[PDB]
Amino acid sequence: MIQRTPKIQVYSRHPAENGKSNFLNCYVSGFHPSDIEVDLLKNGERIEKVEHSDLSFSKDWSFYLLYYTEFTPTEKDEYACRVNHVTLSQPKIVKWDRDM
Amino acid sequence: MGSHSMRYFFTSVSRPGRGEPRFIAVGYVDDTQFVRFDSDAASQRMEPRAPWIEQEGPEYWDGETRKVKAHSQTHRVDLGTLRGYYNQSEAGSHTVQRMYGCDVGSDWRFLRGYHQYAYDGKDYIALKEDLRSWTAADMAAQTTKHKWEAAHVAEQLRAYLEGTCVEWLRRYLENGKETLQRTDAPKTHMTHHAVSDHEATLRCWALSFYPAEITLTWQRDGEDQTQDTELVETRPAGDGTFQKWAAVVVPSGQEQRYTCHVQHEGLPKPLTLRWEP
Amino acid sequence: MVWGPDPLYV
Repeated sequence: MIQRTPKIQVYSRHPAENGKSNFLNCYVSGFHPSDIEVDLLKNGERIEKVEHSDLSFSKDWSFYLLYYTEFTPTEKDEYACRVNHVTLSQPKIVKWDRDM
Repeated sequence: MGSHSMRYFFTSVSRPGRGEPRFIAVGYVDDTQFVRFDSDAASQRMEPRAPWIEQEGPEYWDGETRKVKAHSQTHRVDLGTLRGYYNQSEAGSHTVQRMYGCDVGSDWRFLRGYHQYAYDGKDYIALKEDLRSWTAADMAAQTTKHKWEAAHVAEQLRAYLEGTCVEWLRRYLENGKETLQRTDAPKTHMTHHAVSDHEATLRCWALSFYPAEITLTWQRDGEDQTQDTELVETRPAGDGTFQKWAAVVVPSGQEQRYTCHVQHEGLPKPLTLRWEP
Repeated sequence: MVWGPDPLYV
């Protein structure tokens, strides 16, 4: 059947301020089928304590999930989200930009 | 806050290599999740996800658990029946999705009901708006339609969608009033970003709003502009609120011509933002 | 509250 690749946004819950605690979010949506692997990364390394929302779906039947974790942004640390799905030949990495 | 809805979402995914399908159910009032069931969780119970539903007593949670387990077994049977209606291998994983619920108006009285079912991500069968008849997408679903007409399924759902669903939605709205009847208007601001000495991006941000429905539009000299614009999909903050932004590229020095317009249930009049800085 | 008692199969 139809395979639909995920859309991915990576963003913070609150306006990012260096040194102040916050939450990092990776929102994956628009995908089918539902099996997907999502990690959050700090300087390229997988973050361990990542939580995610319960699977739901949109009007077009495509799935969505929020992955998130506590984090403290800095001027030097780089954050990203890495997604794999049957529709991707290799994992996709989207970097966090604090202005997006 | 205005009209409201209650909706349940169910997903079952077969596991051909070993075991039973994975099954996940979630319930919402408006854009607030309030209950879950996950077949891979240890409790094997319907679980609360919002504070206002935790006060329901044990008869509630036992009933909900019983019913949602029965949904999971129906979907298991259906995965098997559908592999057969479609002549598919036993080797592949497939998906059933069901969503149903009700809307009420601002008067908290029944507005509309719905029940939709999908196989492998496409429409299979759905209840029509009159709640009396069905839309079947293909000849497998047409055989289901005839069976559900003989079994009077639509009569039974209609009684749930006009009756029970509305009644319990109203109970939830009352019990959850501190949050469910509160609208959180968007907290808005604009940023500016110089691309070159001659062009700049203006980004209009809407943060911390509820419900998720919102419209952001740019105007130049009072007329809507979609060229040289970009709008992200509305996204959850993770605290129950939502975020969105819209951007436009403008000739630097001309920022004052451009206005962001924000419409939301929580705003009695739409807001207009302008880069006056 | 979810629909009950038991949704009919397809």
